[PDB]
Amino acid sequence: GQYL
Amino acid sequence: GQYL
Amino acid sequence: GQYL
Amino acid sequence: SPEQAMRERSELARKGIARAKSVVALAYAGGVLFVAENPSRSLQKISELYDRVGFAAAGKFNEFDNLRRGGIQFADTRGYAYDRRDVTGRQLANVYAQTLGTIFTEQAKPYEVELCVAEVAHYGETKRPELYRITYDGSIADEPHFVVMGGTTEPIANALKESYAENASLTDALRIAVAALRALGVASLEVAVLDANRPRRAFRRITGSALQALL
Amino acid sequence: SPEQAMRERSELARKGIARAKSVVALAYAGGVLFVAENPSRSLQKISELYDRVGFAAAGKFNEFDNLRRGGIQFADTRGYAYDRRDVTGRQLANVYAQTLGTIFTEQAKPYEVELCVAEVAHYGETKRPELYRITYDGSIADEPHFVVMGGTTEPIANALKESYAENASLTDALRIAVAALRALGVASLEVAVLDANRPRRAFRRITGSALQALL
Amino acid sequence: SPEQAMRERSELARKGIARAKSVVALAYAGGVLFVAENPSRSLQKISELYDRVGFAAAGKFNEFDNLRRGGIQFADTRGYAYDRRDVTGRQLANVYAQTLGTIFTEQAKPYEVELCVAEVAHYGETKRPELYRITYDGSIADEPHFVVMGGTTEPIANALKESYAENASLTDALRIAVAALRALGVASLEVAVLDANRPRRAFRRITGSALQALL
Amino acid sequence: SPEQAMRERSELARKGIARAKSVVALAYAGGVLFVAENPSRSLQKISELYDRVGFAAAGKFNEFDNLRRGGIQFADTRGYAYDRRDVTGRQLANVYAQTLGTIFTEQAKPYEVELCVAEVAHYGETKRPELYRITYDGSIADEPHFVVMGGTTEPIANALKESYAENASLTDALRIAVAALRALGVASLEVAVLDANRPRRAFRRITGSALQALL
Amino acid sequence: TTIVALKYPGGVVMAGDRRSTQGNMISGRDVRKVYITDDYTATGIAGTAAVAVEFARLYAVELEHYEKLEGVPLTFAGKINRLAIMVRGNLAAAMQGLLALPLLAGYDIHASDPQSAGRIVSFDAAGGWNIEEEGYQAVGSGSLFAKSSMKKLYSQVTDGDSGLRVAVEALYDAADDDSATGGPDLVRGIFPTAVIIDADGAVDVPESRIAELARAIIESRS
Amino acid sequence: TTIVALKYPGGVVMAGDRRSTQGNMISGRDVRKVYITDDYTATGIAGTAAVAVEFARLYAVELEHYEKLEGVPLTFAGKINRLAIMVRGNLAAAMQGLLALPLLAGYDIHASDPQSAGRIVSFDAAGGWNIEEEGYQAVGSGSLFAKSSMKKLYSQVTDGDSGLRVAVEALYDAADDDSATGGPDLVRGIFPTAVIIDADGAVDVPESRIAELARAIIESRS
Amino acid sequence: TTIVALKYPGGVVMAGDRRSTQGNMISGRDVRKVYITDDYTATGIAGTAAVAVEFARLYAVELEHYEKLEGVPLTFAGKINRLAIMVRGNLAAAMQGLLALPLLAGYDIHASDPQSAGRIVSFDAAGGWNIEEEGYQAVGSGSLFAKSSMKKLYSQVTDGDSGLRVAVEALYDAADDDSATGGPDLVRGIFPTAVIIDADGAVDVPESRIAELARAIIESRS
Repeated sequence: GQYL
Repeated sequence: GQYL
Repeated sequence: GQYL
Repeated sequence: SPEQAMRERSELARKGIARAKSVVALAYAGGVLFVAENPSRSLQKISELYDRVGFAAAGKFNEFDNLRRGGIQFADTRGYAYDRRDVTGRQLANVYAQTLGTIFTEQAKPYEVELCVAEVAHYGETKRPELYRITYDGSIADEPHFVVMGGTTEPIANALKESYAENASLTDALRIAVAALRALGVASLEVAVLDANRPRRAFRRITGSALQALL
Repeated sequence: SPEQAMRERSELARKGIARAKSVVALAYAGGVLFVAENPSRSLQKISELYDRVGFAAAGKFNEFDNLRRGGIQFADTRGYAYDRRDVTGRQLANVYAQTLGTIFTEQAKPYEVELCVAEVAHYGETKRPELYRITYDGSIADEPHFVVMGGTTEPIANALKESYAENASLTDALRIAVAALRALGVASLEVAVLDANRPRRAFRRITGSALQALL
Repeated sequence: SPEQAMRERSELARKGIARAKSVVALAYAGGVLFVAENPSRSLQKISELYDRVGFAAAGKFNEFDNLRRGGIQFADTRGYAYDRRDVTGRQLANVYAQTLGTIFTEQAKPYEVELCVAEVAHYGETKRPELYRITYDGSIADEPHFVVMGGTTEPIANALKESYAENASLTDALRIAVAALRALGVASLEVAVLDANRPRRAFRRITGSALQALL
Repeated sequence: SPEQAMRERSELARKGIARAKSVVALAYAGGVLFVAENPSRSLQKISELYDRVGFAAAGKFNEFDNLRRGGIQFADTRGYAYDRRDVTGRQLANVYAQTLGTIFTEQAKPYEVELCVAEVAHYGETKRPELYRITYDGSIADEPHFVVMGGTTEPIANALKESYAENASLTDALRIAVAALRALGVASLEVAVLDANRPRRAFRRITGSALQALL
Repeated sequence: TTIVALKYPGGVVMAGDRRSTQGNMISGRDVRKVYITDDYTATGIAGTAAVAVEFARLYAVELEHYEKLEGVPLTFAGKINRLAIMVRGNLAAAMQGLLALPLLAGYDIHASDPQSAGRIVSFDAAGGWNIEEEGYQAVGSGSLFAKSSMKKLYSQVTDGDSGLRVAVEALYDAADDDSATGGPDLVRGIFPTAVIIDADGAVDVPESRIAELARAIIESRS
Repeated sequence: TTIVALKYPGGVVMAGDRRSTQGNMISGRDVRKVYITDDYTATGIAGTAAVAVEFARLYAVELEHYEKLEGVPLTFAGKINRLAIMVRGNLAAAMQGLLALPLLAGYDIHASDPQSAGRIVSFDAAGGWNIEEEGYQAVGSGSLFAKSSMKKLYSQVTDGDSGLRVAVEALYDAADDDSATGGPDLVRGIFPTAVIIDADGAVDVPESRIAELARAIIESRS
Repeated sequence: TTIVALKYPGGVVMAGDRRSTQGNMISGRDVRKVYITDDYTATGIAGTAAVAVEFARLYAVELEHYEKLEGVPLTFAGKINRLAIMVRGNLAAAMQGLLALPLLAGYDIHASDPQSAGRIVSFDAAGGWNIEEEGYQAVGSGSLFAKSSMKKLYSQVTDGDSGLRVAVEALYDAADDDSATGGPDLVRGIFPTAVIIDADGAVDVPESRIAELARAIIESRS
């Protein structure tokens, strides 16, 4: 998760 | 890629 | 190749 | 088959790169401008690497962040051994590419990252800003005007293609970059410059009230 | 089966060699001439190896580049242990072949590279230029006149077969080499010589305005 | 397939997180309040990490407990090398996430844990409490008001959404937190605070008769 | 099955041995004569091993060449420890066989090589030349008159069977050996002798104009 | 060698002489012994010239390295600690003769009162440090004469400029009573070097100002 | 031994004598102590002959090695640093008697003013270095006599040739007052060696020119 | 011990005495100190007998080993280098008393002029070497007397034989003035050993020739  |  |  | 597996890996990497925040870097009169779409206040995608060398990235934060650290590491030791003016954006751009290629070939998962290394001239000297883009496989490309990383790059790249102007001031280049990036709000914007006019450390963040006034 | 796998590996290597920029090396009056089709300004496919030994390559840049570095490494240490005039193009040509064969047998992917090691005589001595071609498997071939590497080698090799002339001057050999290479523009050309007339370091790049005047 | 396996792993982790006691952490006037549903008297899910940094967790006790220990370890050494006021909740929150991601990728079973790192300001200074939530994959989220971990988080999160009030006293925030947690009895409750008014060590448990009087 | 795999390995080795240049070694009045069909001027298939011990090989150059080096290595150290006259053709012939067998059993691909170790007597002593043939598996055979290695060995071995004469001079043995080898041109011939009349180092190449005059 | 440092209301000043000797022989007439290690700290080092320049360089590197990794400079306390650890590390070589002692001047941006945010810190060969609180410090062969001069002259310090003049004078007396410390060379035009740190950072005093102060002192004594 | 180096407008010159002794015994009448380490730097080394020739060789190798790897020579600053690190590395053996001190002359192509791009750099046994700015330097047993000669003769230096003559004379006085330094041997025809560096690189002065200058000096003193 | 070597037009000659002592006691009357290390080099070694014979043996092995691996002998420069590295390696033991010094004579086949392709090379205990150019060299306890003899006798050298006679005479004077060097023993018939190297390689001079030369010298002095 927490893609950026 | 970038074959040379 | 280069058999010898 | 191995070839099929390689194709699958490439597709996976492409997907990872695609689902990410977009970053742009472009040359302007005073140096280079990084403008990234970043909501968090602690996690950053733009960083100083050395005196005149900056760095932006897009993908998976822990990995691109890890490269950030590796790059910082190499420059300091090299400078100490020889000197500060010997570390160049070119050498750093090269190191990342080789490392990425070897790492991908021997590791399990490829780094879903896209890198941009930027360099400006030193104080009291004239030279054009250099932008390099390093992709996940190790490929490296020399960009004359601007780099766009992460997300859907086509619309932003085209909007920049129409709006770009060499020797644009800081405010104009900021307007162009935010506009092409929209293709937003004052909040959640990460903006920094490689100001060629600074004596030594060129990297400088532009945050808060000053940024609001500029925009 | 293992034999089938080996055949597949050979085919893959051949494909890798085929999709690449073409390089030529030929003997002329003043030594040896390297002419490569190279668009980038930073990435190079022709290099000094030792005082009178030059090197050209075609394939995957990171790998051929890596061999470049390994070759540079071996010569310096050897010279320090014994002497400069003891390192010869022959010994270097040999090292690459053995390394390549062992590496291919024990590694995962074969190096999609093709190498050419060149040597000229020392100052104030007479001897014919020597060209060796080392292929991806470890095979090494002794060439009397010219080597062509990477891409489609047949048309270039034939055009050179008709145009080649021993003891051609530098300008004539450059015209012949560019012409047979076309089978181009002033930009994106990497040209260097092993000038036999230099006192010690024979390798010398020919770039920019002088090259334009010559062509 | 690998993707399918990854999906299965995520589902397993989710199931592990779901079948667990619920913990809440919320900001109130004097700092941060941890209220967990805990029957045992020896096994604890809330802990001091450093002078002003607290820690709550939900999942598998041995693992979350193990992280607890690792976090304690890192802070002491860092403080000794530099200083106490240099260790921040942010650095610790970051370390756990990176470790968790790497560990999951290289290990066999993912840690069925959910973490919350809390920080308050030092003595005689004004600053808002910071709450971070770290999930099993390495994701980290910045929370302004409250974190809910483990079990069914929806009803508790909504009840808190209606009842939350900034600058609520200790008793009101305790009532709100126990009420939203019910969505209980004096026994089996683990309650602690990060009291911003303490001179150095801010963490302080609230147990027994005093707690009963408060409730 | 393992037995089937072993049979396949043997067949592969046989094929490798078959597609190669032919070498002959035969006894004559002054010692032993090596005559090989060799086009290259740099790559050699006949070599000095020690004062009175010579070596010829047929197969894959890098491997037979590698054995050449290993054999050179063992003799020098042994001589230094004990003495020059203690190293014999027999001990060397033995070492190669054991090494080959062990290597084949533990390695991936068998060495597609065929070896011939030759020895003559010292200065001022009488003793018959000894020829040993070591095959790829480790087998070793004691030959009284001549050894033929590589390619199609039957016609050459038979022609030698009719033409061989003990105590033939150097020119006659050269004619016999070239004739039976044909079953050629002055160029591409590698000829050397183990001249028993030399004081210490018996190995001696016969190249160029002198060879042409002889033939 | 001699390096003085003194606080003034609103800042700190740090000055050092220029001579470097080997025994009785004057070997360097223009060495710079006071470095700007960062935007709020300057460092003087007395002692073996090699060890000195190396200390200064490496410490500056380390301060800036942590700053780049963490996004915020260390507190003045952390800086003090790292310098102390370096000094403690050179102890074995200092017993062998390669001794180097640093004097660290800084301006704490986080201090409560800006008028007293100046900071002077002194070290011994064993890495222990001490935060000076009587307003001034010095290091080197002339340090005792310099301190005994500043004790009397220090009531005159009221701002940046008067503090600078007092620094230059203290150096003049150090050199006047010790031969290893060079005074202002009027013939070659070589004067002490000085760094001023206040709320706005650290700047080198340009040579002309030091030249005028030195000429004023020299004419006062004639 | 004695090796002098002096800047002249537009370049640098570096000369060295030829004698090598063991105690009172003259063992070498034609040693060459000044090497051309690269196209813009020459290096003289005084001290133990072995350590000297080794230093020169290895340093030349390293300069050229980095040049081949990176495609561009180091700056004059980097060169200074590497030489300094080598010198610092020999310190343990220098205390045991195997001391070797280098004097480095170079022509900075990147300097702003070409007329003052000349560079002279001196080292001690502990690796510290100093960029000379009074126009000349020397090393070896005769260095003091050579420097005291050049201090007086240096106003005569106006170009490459006058600078060369001043170099040869300084050597002549070194040898005149010290027995370990050889003067021009008129009998065997052995003269000091000299290297000139300017905008076009480094070239060895051919022997005839040094012979004529030496004969002019010798006749002047009679 | 004493080993002389001298060039003559077209070649080189190298001769050595036969005595080996322990203190005042004559322990060996027929030691051979000059070896033919290869077809174009001979090596004499003075000093500790063990270290000497070992040096000679191992060096010969190494020359020939590289020759077998590469298919071509080293150049005379490479040979000089390897010998020098061996000598430098024995330095620790040479300080402990096990000192061995080699003198290397060779005939360079690659030199331009055949008449001056002769080569003499001398080494010190620290591995440094020097290419002799005044035509002759010597090593050992009698080396000074031998050199002072050859300085006067050397104008007589015109070919291989006259050069040989001069060698034998130089040895005779070494022995005449030093007790550790043995002269020609007419009673037991033991004479110095000699090696001649020219365009055709290295050959040992057969004993009879040395016997006649020695008897001629001895009768000349009576």
